[PDB]
Amino acid sequence: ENLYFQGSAMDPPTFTFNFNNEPWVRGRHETYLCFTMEVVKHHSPVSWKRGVFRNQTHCHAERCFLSWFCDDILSPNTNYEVTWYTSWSPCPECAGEVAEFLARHSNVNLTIFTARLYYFWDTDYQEGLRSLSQEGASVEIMGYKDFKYCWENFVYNDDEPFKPWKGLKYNFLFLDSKLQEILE
DNA sequence: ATTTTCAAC
Ligand SMILES: C[As](C)(=O)[O-]
Ligand SMILES: [Zn+2]
Repeated sequence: ENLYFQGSAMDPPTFTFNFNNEPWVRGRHETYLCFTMEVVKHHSPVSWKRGVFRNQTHCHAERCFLSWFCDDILSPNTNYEVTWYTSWSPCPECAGEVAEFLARHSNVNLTIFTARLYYFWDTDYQEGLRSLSQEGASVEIMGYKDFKYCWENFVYNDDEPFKPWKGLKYNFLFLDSKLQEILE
């Protein structure tokens, strides 16, 4: 049915390590893009896809998604509601590529939730996030409900509830403030 | 378990 999953789900320790939202965490070299997609076609039942992309034919996760979407998914006369949950926000090359992809495809609507802001203090990365926002993508910080959603849908949770870590809300508030300063 | 965000010299 609509249970189609692209890629592999994370084990719990991989999720907890990668989606930790301390603004300056060390040793998180991977980029995880979880996604859900609503496929809306006028005379068909609405269908759903979800999955997980990582880095690397070499490719950052955001580009891996776009390349898979264009090559395997994107159809005529179909609307797409896409939500991303990324562990790191995009680099400027990825941000520019996603922005240009969205300009090319009016039928695709993208919402980006991000656990952390990658190089938020660098103006080239700020510009990248700004251009993403200006081309119609809503960029947001992952909060409690978003981490809980990912735990439920992209993790081998083994029916255990999401356990939020200490500092999750404080970190969210710091990051959301920095994001609003960037998008101003 | 008052079932892990917040409880802040
Ligand atoms: C967060 As990246 C370095 O895959 O654009
Ligand atoms: Zn990139």
